[PDB]
Amino acid sequence: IVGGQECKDGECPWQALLINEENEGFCGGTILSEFYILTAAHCLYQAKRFKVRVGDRNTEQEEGGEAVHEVEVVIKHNRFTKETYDFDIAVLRLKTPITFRMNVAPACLPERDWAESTLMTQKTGIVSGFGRTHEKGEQSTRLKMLEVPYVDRNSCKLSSSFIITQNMFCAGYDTKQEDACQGDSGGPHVTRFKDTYFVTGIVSWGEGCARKGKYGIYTKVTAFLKWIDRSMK
Amino acid sequence: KLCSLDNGDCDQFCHEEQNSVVCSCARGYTLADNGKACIPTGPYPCGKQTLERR
Ligand SMILES: C[N+](C)(C)CCCN1C(=O)[C@@H]2[C@H](C1=O)[C@H](c1ncc(-c3ccc(Cl)s3)o1)N1CCC[C@@H]21
Ligand code: NA
Ligand code: NA
Repeated sequence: IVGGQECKDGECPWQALLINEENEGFCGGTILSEFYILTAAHCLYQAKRFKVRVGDRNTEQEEGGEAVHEVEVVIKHNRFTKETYDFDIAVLRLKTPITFRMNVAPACLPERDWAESTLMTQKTGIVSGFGRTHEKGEQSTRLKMLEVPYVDRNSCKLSSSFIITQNMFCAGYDTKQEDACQGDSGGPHVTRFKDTYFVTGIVSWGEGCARKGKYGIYTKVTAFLKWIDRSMK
Repeated sequence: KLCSLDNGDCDQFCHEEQNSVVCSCARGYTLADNGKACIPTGPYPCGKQTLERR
């Protein structure tokens, strides 16, 4: 996350971290239930093998609340395409269930029509992660969040060197230096409604991070709410 | 009455009927008796920050 702020204790409890062969984070995820994590399909190609950590806010400190879970099944969207990142969504079923606790809780899945009329029409959503703090920088050891404005689709398409499909949406800023970044992808984009946080996006891609005239590109979760439900059985 | 004005007074989901609104809630909540509020059924409902240290 470029700009934004450190998540306060208890404030980003749905954040998951995918950890590679090293316990290094390379992507985020969103806790959906005791057994299921939402992430980006493109994250599945970034490490040969990986596990999921929850309850972590500081990757250099042992708080005591952290837990690591192995993956039982990967459910990748069957239309995911590396060329365009269209259909950039996957669900992971864990081998053992998450115990909800301080800093460990699911984000809510909204009903589709209401999400479209009520969440996607909000001024802003929130993105979070442990990713780089500037395009050419290093990953944050502390979990960060950032309020990102919704960006209209027409502006989105004009700004982009690559196709923006209807399974994607833009969020962030034209010139203000705040954005998601490398190492945040797969993580949560949530939208607040009367103090409840609903899943609205998955961090998907960008042309660099926080570049002038470019936005962050997110998987449009509304397009996949039925797919998520089926995937979770 | 309409979902476009104060979300129909619903805490979470709102849908319009012919004359009225109907509220509903995400899994892990029960719609309150007043037909508007969403009451968590457990200590870690979806979408809530974990601020009350149990
Ligand atoms: C044209 N596309 C194929 C869709 C471009 C995809 C580029 N893409 C990757 O290849 C991924 C992802 C990304 O943006 C990721 C990345 N860089 C910047 C960002 C983001 C910036 C703002 C975001 Cl929202 S997501 O994500 N890259 C760092 C590690 C893997 C690689
Ligand atoms: Na830690
Ligand atoms: Na920008």
